[PDB]
Amino acid sequence: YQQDQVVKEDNIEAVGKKLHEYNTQFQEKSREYDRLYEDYTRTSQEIQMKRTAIEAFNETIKIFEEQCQTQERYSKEYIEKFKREGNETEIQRIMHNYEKLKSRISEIVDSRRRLEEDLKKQAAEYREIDKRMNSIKPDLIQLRKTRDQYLMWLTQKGVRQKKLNEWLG
Amino acid sequence: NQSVVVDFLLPTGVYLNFPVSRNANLSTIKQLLWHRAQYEPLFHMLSGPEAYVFTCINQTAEQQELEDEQRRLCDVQPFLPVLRLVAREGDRVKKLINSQISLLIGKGLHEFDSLCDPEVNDFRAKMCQFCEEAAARRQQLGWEAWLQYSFPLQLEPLPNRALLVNVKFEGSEESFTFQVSTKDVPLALMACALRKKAEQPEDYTLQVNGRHEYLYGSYPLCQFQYICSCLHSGLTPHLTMVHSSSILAMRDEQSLWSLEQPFRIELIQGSKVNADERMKLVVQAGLFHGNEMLCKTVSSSEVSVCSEPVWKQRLEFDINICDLPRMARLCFALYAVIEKADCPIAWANLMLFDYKDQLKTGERCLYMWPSVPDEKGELLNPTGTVRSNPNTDSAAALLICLPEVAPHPVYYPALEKILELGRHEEEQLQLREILERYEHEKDLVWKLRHEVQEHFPEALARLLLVTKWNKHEDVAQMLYLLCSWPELPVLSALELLDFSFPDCHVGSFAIKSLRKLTDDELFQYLLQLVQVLKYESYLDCELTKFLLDRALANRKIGHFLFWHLRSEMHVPSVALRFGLILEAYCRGSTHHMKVLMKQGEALSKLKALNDFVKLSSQKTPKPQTKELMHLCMRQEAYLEALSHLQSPLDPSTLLAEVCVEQCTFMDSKMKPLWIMYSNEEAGSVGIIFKNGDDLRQDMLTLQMIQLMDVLWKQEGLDLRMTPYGCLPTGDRTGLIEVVLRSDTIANIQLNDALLNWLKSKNPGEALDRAIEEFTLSCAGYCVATYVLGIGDRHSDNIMIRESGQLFHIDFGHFLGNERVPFILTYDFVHVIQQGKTNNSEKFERFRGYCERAYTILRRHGLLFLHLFALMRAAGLPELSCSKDIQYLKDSLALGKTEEEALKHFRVKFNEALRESWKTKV
Ligand SMILES: Cc1nc(-c2cn3c(n2)-c2ccc(-c4cnn(C(C)(C)C(N)=O)c4)cc2OCC3)n(C(C)C)n1
Repeated sequence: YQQDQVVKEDNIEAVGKKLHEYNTQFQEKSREYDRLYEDYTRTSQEIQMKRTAIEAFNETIKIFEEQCQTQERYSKEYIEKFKREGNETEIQRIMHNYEKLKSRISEIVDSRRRLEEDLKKQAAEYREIDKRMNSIKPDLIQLRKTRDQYLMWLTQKGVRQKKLNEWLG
Repeated sequence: NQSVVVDFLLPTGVYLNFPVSRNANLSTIKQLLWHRAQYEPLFHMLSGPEAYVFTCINQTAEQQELEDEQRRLCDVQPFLPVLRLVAREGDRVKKLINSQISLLIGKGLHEFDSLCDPEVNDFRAKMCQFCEEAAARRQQLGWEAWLQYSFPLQLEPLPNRALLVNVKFEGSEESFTFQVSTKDVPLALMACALRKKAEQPEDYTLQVNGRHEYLYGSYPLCQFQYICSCLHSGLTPHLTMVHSSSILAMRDEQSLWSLEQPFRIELIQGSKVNADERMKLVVQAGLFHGNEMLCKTVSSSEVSVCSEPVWKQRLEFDINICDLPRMARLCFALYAVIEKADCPIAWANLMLFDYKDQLKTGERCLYMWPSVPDEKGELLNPTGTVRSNPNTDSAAALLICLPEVAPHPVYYPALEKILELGRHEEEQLQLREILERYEHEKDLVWKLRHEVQEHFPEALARLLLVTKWNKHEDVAQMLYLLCSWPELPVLSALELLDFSFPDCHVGSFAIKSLRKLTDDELFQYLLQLVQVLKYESYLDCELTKFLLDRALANRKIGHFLFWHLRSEMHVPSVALRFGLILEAYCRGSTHHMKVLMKQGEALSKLKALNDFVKLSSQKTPKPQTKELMHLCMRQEAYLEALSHLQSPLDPSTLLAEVCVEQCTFMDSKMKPLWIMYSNEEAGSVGIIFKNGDDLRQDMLTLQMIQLMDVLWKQEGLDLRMTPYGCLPTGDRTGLIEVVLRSDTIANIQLNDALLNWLKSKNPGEALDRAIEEFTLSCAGYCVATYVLGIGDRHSDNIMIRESGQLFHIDFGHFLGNERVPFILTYDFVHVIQQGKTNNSEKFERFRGYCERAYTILRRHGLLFLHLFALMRAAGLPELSCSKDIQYLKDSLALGKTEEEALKHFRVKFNEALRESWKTKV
C-alpha cells in the first residue's frame, strides 16, 4: 500500500534504452547551457570593459572641459592687452586655436556616443542570454531528475554496472 | 601603422595636435612638443619643459601623472592619445603610487570610492595604515633582518662528505675554488674565502650568482637547496661574496535580547527579471548560520512573470530578533514556477548585522547572482558570497526592507555582555565513544560540553556543530567556553576555517592557533588560506589581517599572495574583496610593487604575442608563424618588457635575456608559448606561457605532490620528485616551469627504448644512479597519482629527466574524474629491474618504497582532507562536494586500521603487477 509512479517503460531493456535516450538528451542540454554560460560570462566581462571605457571618455572630456575653463580665464587679459598695441593677429590665432580645441571635444563626444550605443546593444544581449538560460534550466533539471530515476529503477531491479555504463557513456 | 596623432593641452589654454611615434618615450615627445609650441601662441609664458609633467587617462579610466619620462607611449597606453601638461606639484609619491596600484591590480582605485561604502572605506583606511606602518618599521631594520625579509632562506626539510666550491667577489674577474665539507656553517666558508691574498667575514653574505638566493644563518651547507641540488648531481657550487653595505643599497625603499518580536521582512519588488511569460515568479527566503538553517524557509505568492514584478509581502520567519546569531544570513532565491491551475532563476545573500555589529534596517536592494543548476539542487544557496553583484546596471535584483525594530539602533552584544550570560560516569563512557570515532548524540555532547573542554580539546568542531545557534541563550554558553578554550594544533585550526564555522569568534580562534606557523609551513597552505577568504562575511577580518601580516614579514609569501589574488581579479564575486587586499599589500610593499609591475607587463606582452600566434597558425604554416613571432619579439617595447625580470614562478630566479631564436609555441590545444632565457651573471631558464585554458587544477595537484615530497623527506625518504612551478596569473592565463633536459615517454619511444635512452644520458657508472632516480620517482608518482585519483595517464603526459627521474604533467582530471586503480606499467617495471626478467631484490625495494610512501601519507591523512575541504571554496568542477573529499578518505583508507590498510594496498599493488603484463599484449 505504497506508491510512486515515475518510470514510463516496464522492462530491463526498454528502461535501459530510455536511460540511453535521456542521458544523451541531458548531456546535449548541458552542452547548450555551458555554451551559453560562456557567452554570459564573456558578455559580462565585455560589458564591464565598455563601462570603464565610458568612465575613461568622461574623465578625458572632463580634462577638455578644464582646458576650456582655463583658456577663457587665462586669455582675457592677453586679448585685451594685444587689442591696444594693435596685434589683431595674436587675438585671431588664440580664438582659432580655441575653436580647434572645441572642435576636437565634439569628436570625443561622438566617440563616447558610439560606445554608449554598443553597451546599450550588448546589455540587450546580456538579458537575452540570461532569458535563454532560464528557459533551459527546467528542461536541464527535469532531464537530470529523470535520468537519475531510471538509474535508480534499474539499480533496484539489480542491473549490473557494465550494462548501466554502456547505456550512459 | 607606427605613428599616432596625439592631443597636447598646454597650461595657457593652448592646444596642439601633431603625430608622434608609438615607440617614442615621453621625454622625447616633450622635446618635440616644445619645438612645435614655439610657433603656437602664448609660448613666452610657459616655463621650461622640466617644470611640467604629462598627464593622461590610463586604461583604468584614471588620471595618471607620468613622472617617469623614460617610459614609452605604447607602454603608457593612455585611453585616447591625449597628454596634458600640469605642474610638478604636491605629494607626488602618494599620487604616483595610487596610479601604479590601479594599473597593477587591474582595478582602478576610484571604483572603490565610487561604491560610497563605509565598509570599503573603513577597510582601505585601517589596512593601508597598517601596511604602511609595517613598511616604515621594516625600513629601519638592519641588513641581516632585511635579507631575511627580502630573500628568506630556502632549506630542505644526513652524511658528512667533502666536495669543493667556487667562491668569488662582486665586480672581480678572479674567482677562488677550494675544498669544504657538506656540514660546514656558511660563516666558516666566508672566513676561508675572505683570505684573498694573505674587512671581516661577519659583514658578508653568500649569494648564489645568477639568482636572488642567499646563504646565511645558523644552518649547515647541505640543508640549503642550491648546495643540496648541486651535491646530488655532483656539480661545483658557484657562490659570490656580497658586502653588508651592498645590501643597504637594496634596502633603500620608501538591548538586542530585550527585542522578543518575531523576525520579519518586507519583500517589495523585483527588477530586470528575464523569464518565460507563461510561468510565474516566486521568491523563497530562508535564514542561515553557516551551512545549517536557523528556522523553516518561508515563501511568496505566485506573481506573474515580468521584468519588474511587485510582491509587497510581509515575510515572517519562525524565529525572534533576539534569537538571531551574530553571523545570521538572510538568503533569497528567485524561482520561475508553473501556476498549477522548477526553475531557479537567481539568488542573493545578506548579513542581518553589518560590519560594525549593527542589526541592519531600512531598504536594501540586493543585486542577485544567477543560479547555476548543480547536482545538489537546493532551494537556497547559503554558501554563496554575501557580496553584491557588481553588474548593477544590467543584472537582476530584489528590493527588500528590514523594518525598524526600535527607535534607537541596536547592536549585537559585546564580548563582556556575552561572557556575563555565559558563566551560567555513564556519561563519560557514552561521550568518549562518540568523540572516539546525530540528534540523540548532539544533546549528550551539549549537556557534557564542559567535559569536552577539559578532556576532548580537539573535538571543538563537533561541539560547535551540535550547538543550537538559533537559540541565543545557547550561543552565549558556547562562546563562553570558546574564549577560554585551550590552543589546538595547526591541524585542528585548518578544519575550523571551513564555512561550517562562520562565527567571528571561531575564525579568530582558528587564526590564533595558526600563528605558530612557520613561513615554510604557511606557504604549503597559502593557496587554501586565500580561498577561505571567499567564505568571509565582512572585508575587515582576522584572516585578511593574518595573511597581510605574514605577507609583509616575508616577501616570498607576499609574492604568491599577490598572484593568487591577482589571478582572480576578473571574477566578479571576489574582485572587490581581493582588490582591497592587493592595494594594502602594495602600500606596505612599494619595493616589491616595482618587481610585480615588471612581471605584469611581461605577462601582458605575452598574451598579445600568444593571440598573434593563435591567429597566424590558422592562416599560415608554423615556420613562417615562428619567424613572425620573433619579429614581434625583436621590437624595442616587446624585448625590453620580456627581458630582465624576476620570474613569477619563482622570484629568486632571474629571467635576464630572452633567446628569441629559441622561442616558439606548441601546436597544443591553446598554442602555449615556449619562452627561453639566459643570464651571463650565472642559468638557462625556460617558461611556458599558457593562455586560453585554466591552470588552477594543475597548481593544486603540484602543491599536493610538493607536500607529499616534504612529508616523505621529513621521514628521511627523498623519492626524487619533480614538483615543477605552475602559477595562474590571470583569466585563463598562467606560467608553467620548463624542466630542462626532459622529454615525454612517447617521444623517447618514437625515436627496449626507454632503457637505451638512459644509456646515452648516463654512460658507464652513471646508469646505476639513473635507475635508482627512476625507481624512487616511479614509486612516489605511482602513489601520488593513486591517492589523488589522477586518471588519464599515458606516454604524452608522463616525462622523464636525463638524470633518470620520472614525473607526471597535465593534471586536468583528478579524484577519479569511479575509482582509478593503482597502475604499474611494464615499461617502467622493465627499467626498475635493470632490464632483467626477474630482479626481485630490486623489485622488493620498489615495493618497499611504495608502501612506506603510502604509509606516511595516511599518518598525515586529515591534513589532506582538511586542505581539500577548504579548496571546495575555489569552485573547481572536480572538487565541489563531500564525494570528492570521500575519494581521499577511501584512497588513504583512513576508516581502516594501519595493518588493514597495508594488506589492501598490497592486494591492489599485486593486481597492478598482474594487469601490467595484460595491457602490453
Ligand atoms: C597542462 C600542461 N602542462 C604542460 C607542461 C608541463 N611541463 C611541460 N609541459 C614541459 C614540456 C616540455 C619540456 C621540454 C624540455 N625539453 N624539451 C625538448 C625540446 C624536447 C628537449 N628535451 O630538448 C621539452 C619540459 C616541460 O616541463 C615539465 C612541465 N603542458 C604542455 C603540454 C603545454 N600543458
